[PDB]
Amino acid sequence: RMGTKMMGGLGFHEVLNNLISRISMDHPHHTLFIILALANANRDEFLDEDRTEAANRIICTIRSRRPQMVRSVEALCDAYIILANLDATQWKTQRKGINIPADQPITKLKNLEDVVVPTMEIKVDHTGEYGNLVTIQSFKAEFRLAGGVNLPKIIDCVGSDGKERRQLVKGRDDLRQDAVMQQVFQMCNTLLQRNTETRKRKLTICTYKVVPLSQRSGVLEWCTGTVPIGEFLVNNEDGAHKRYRPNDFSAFQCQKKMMEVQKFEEKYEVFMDVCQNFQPVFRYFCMEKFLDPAIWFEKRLAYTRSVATSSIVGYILGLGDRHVQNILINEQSAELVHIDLGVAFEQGKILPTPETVPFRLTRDIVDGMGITGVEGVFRRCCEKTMEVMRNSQETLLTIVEVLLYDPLFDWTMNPLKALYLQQRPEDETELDQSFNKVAERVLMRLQEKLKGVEEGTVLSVGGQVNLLIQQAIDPKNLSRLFPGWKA
Amino acid sequence: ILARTFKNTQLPERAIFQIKQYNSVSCGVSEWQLEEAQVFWAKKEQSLALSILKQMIKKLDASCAPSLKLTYTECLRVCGNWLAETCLENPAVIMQTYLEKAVEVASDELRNGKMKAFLSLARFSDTQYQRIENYMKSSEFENKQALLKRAKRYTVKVQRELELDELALRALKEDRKRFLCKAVENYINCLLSGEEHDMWVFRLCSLWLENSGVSEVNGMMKRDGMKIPTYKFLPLMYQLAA
Amino acid sequence: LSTHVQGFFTSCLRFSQTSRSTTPANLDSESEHFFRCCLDKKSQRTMLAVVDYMRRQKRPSSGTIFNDAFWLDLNYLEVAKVAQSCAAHFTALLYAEIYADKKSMDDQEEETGISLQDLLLEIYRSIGEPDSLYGCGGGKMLQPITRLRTYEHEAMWGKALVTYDLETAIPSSTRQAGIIQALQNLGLCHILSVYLKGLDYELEELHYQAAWRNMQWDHCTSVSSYHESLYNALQSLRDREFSTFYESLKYARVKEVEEMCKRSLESVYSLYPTLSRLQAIGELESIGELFSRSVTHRQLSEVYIKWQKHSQLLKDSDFSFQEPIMALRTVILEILMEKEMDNSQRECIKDILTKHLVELSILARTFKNTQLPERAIFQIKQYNSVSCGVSEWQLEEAQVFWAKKEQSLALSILKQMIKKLDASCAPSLKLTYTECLRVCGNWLAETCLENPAVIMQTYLEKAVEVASDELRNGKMKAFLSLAR
Amino acid sequence: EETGISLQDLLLEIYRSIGEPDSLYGCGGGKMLQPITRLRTYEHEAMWGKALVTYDLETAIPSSTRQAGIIQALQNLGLCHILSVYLKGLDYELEELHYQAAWRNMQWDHCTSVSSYHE
Amino acid sequence: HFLSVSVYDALPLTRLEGLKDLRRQLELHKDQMVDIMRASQDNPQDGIMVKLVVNLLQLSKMAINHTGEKEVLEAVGSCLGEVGPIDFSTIAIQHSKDASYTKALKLFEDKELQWTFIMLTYLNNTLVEDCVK
Repeated sequence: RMGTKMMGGLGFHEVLNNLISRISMDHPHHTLFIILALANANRDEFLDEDRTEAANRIICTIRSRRPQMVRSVEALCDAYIILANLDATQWKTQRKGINIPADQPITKLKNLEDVVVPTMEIKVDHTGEYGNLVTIQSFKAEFRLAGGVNLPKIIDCVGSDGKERRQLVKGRDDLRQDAVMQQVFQMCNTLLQRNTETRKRKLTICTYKVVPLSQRSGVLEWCTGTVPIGEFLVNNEDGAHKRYRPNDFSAFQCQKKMMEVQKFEEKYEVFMDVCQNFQPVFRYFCMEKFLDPAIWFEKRLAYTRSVATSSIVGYILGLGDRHVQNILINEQSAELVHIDLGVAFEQGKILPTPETVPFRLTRDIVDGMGITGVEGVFRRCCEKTMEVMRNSQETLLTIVEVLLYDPLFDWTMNPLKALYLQQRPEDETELDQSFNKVAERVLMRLQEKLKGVEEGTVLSVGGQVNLLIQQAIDPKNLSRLFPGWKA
Repeated sequence: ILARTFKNTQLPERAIFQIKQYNSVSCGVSEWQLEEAQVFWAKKEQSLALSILKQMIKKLDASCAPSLKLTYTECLRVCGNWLAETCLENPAVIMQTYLEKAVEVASDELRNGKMKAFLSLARFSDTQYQRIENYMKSSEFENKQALLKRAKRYTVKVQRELELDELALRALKEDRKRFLCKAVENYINCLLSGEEHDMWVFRLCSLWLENSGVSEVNGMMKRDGMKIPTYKFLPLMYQLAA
Repeated sequence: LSTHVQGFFTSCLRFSQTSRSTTPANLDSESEHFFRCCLDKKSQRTMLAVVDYMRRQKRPSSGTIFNDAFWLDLNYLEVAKVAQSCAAHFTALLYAEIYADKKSMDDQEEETGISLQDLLLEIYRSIGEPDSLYGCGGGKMLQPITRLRTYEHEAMWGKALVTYDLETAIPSSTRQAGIIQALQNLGLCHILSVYLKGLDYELEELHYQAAWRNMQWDHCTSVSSYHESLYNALQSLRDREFSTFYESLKYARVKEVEEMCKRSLESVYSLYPTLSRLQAIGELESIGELFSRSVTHRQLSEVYIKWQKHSQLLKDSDFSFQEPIMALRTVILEILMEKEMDNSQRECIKDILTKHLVELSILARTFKNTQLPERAIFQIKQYNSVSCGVSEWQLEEAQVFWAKKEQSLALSILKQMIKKLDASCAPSLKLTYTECLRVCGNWLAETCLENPAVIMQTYLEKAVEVASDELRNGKMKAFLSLAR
Repeated sequence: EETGISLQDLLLEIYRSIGEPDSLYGCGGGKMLQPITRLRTYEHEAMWGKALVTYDLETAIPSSTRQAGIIQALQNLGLCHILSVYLKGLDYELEELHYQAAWRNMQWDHCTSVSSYHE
Repeated sequence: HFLSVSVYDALPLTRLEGLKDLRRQLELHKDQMVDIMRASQDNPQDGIMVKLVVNLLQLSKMAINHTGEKEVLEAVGSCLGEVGPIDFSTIAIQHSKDASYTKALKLFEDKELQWTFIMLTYLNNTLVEDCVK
């Protein structure tokens, strides 16, 4: 908002610059990671003017009092930009394997030694006092690569106390949304934590810090011991769906759906024929890692409650297009984390091949619940966590209205953004006032989603969670889904 | 029945004692297992009432090989009306399993039961048609502008695939006609030999002034109109003549 | 040694596997039908558990943990049923899940899979954990029996009372009388004593549940274990005997620990009834030091502050293990009402009781309960309302009345009390007037009993220019209410 | 009966003596402003759930006979078998209400419940 | 007095060490009626105990109840278990939450399981035989 009008009126910009000053005065670690997102938003080596002027003013006001560490973080972020730009496909596309080869021209991020401020790893909020407990002590460059979406880069940082943490640098990927709307998850976590009834159990949504660098670039956190189920369950060399059941196939499951998408009338028949011979094997994910039954039960109940809370969080905050690669399960805590978040809140019902299921719940997930399924714990946890925001309806809606009135918004359906993330499965198969109108429309949609339904009835927590879980397990609608959604 | 109408809970539950201590000694097929489900649905549990019906239909379907014939329709109508307001299952099952089987199976009590089943099926199909109309008015309208903006190489194949997707999704616009046809067929069959529900005679006209202008609904009521009485259509002349 | 030898022999026999499994299945099934089984004889369960983790590498390069059914070739359902009877832990649920998975995999080619739901329900009831209670209160309930009809009404107590005595024919004829006292102790004032006296015509401990919760030393004629010794101590703490009370306290404390520590091998929610009784018996011990000597306002305030600090961490706790300690605190604070003789200090303990009942009502209204937050009205209207104060406790009355679905008396008591509060203006009143205005301003904005243009200049306005962390919190609440 | 305060009490008494449909509509929801415990149960004729836990609050108040007669009428409406034990234990004007639960369930089988119209 | 001066040497042992000294010294005999009696002074540190319980966001800091239960079970088998259980029943804590099942908290076997061959069972048997002395 400060980047919108820095020269307007008489006192507006003045009070805005006076209010954005005390934050940089008291918590510089919270603001130096967000000022760079607009100070280096157009850095290309080898409207926006007002944003650049505001960035220059903020830098000039910060450097006047703050010590010489102001440009150290700028150089550190330029190092990440160089990491995200210099990467080439002729070097680390088929050279991943198992070794971790470093990169020569980077050379310890242009030979850095230590930073006075901590990195994106972790930070505990203060209550009025300054804190410099955790900082950067050293750094090592190994250039790990585990992924194939768009040449992902994985690096490691060793700050104070000597702890190795993995970071993810993305290239040609818009991570601005993954940084502005991801904080809504921790907001809802704090909302459910304030409630005393919702504190007997955890049902917490795990969050991860994300700092954006520029357009089509971003840096997110990678927790140690997190492997996505897309490469752990459905895979040719390592996956419980194939290495355990040799009778059935794994690859032709996608081909059968690609041969059906070409047609519509036989969609339900093809889905039934594919599901009658294929059962879920995701339930064997917990006992293969914890032999002790107590910890096994703890992990399975934590996973069930985590997915039950994430389903409702996704339903209330949109975030459609939940493929098998985005959902990330943790090994030491058994919690599902959304890492991609490619599309906006309300975009699945308007894109080609529209999404029907409002969240991610397949046969693998419904079998991971155990022996009772959804009726036992899933639906009860859902109806318990759905009423935590009905008592505070006038609070959770205030975040969307303030995150949608930003100038850098990219949630509307663009002719290129709605197809650049869907043309890859197609290639694998083939071997303005309108913005404000849509904003008000989706605001009314999210207002009618909770404590009500589009049918006009009340549909309280006793029936809303049942409707949500019935919109998930329905083969007639799953046959109308995208082929790349479920293998 | 008289106790559930006054929002009371303990008095309609008092009726269960005698019918479970003296009448339930023989374990009949289906003679009194309806008021139990009714008094359990009157509470805020909504689970035992929806489970007893699934428990009893399994043994009623095997006993088909009197009062059973007339109660088998209401036993399905109650569950169909109770799962349409709680959304415990997908609505595509009762259309061919529960609400459908209550028509081709079924004496003023039998006529009243058939009337109740027909009106329940008609109102369910009407709700489904209203949902389909709202979806076609909202999602299609929101997608039309997006497609017209995207329509402004490789993009020709994407446009052809979008045209194919449109010609494939018009299947719902073609199937809402069938969704309305069954509603009209149930409305024309319920009001005959039945009273106390004379407020559904113009709901059919609501789906007749613009929906039947291009559909085949004009030819179905002309063959079934010789049995329906016009003594209950008195609030209709004020708009039917217009 | 045998737990490892049973695997070392099976890995080498490759043939003899069926002969070794035929004996194991019979040994595991011989414990059924209420046979002779006790401790030191359930080593088969430990052997089967060890054969599921350390026997993964004993076979060839195949048969992962997902196919651990052929590790011993036994009956997993029978193993789970035997484990739930003796161990009753997560191991039983894991064995039941393995049995269900094996039965589902065998279909791709206590019988008929009907006992699986019963075993799962028994395992969940023996666990009693949060996930177990969630699974029991909805789901896996395919046997609507007359006995299990009340096992899901632990939250609500209104419909649970009419569905408990619904059947006069119960098992052993003790489950009805033994639960009548527990159902009448939740919500009642004085109708429990008549029922206990008329039920005289195993359950003697439940008879004192209503006496030890209200007028303990005054109901000494209610005699026609843990709770019995607690009631004896409550009778003996009348500042005339101390050694007998201190001895009965220790004898009761060393009583329940044995059966609650020997049988409970692993649980997370079974120790809550233990710590609740521990706190309830420690509270009276700590209060006895005050009864042994004179009463001082300073030490009374100190012990109330420490009790509030011990109770504030119980905010993430339900009424399953809080009602007993609350009742114990109420009775140990009410027993000193008869031996007061401290006229200059009576108002001190009166205000202590007032604040305690206020906190009780606050913690009771948050769990959607109705009769428990109304129990606080009895003491504050029979002992505290004898002076007819201006405004010190008339807030929780309106709160518990608004908690109901009447919304009539709660909106009238505030109008009745503000009329005298505006005249009593000519301390605590200054800080309570703002909240008394905010409560009515927020309660008339959701029911629309009057036009909203009045509170803007009369109720919400006067709560600003009138008004010490409590005063700051009250001003914050009033400002946020006006802002919203 | 001055200062216009007795007018509301007189109107409430007249409505209670009338008991007609209009009188019941006027009494329901609250007609006069009275926080007395006696008038707290005069508006709970429709619901019987919360009306049962509100009759045990006037134990120390006078007129215990009326409180017992109202508890008996509230326990005779909704109950299965807990009324016989209460009637047998309340023995320690109201003898007609004691047979209210006996004549409603197992009349000839509860002939030992003796320890007017309904008699 | 000497033992107290040696235990409180350059250490307050109020917030976490006061409980760690009683939770890590559970390797003594069944007649450990001294630690249970010294832990009764935790009532004066309720403000610190509440903060320590609120800061715990994982499955930890609750091993005190498991240690007390293990001590009670060990004293029930031996003699003079009345005073032992009376001293052990002084937890004065009722906020043991954020858990579903407590683990065995055994590390001797985890440290010895470093071997990958089949000789791990022999090492475990040797350790179990040497533990009985």
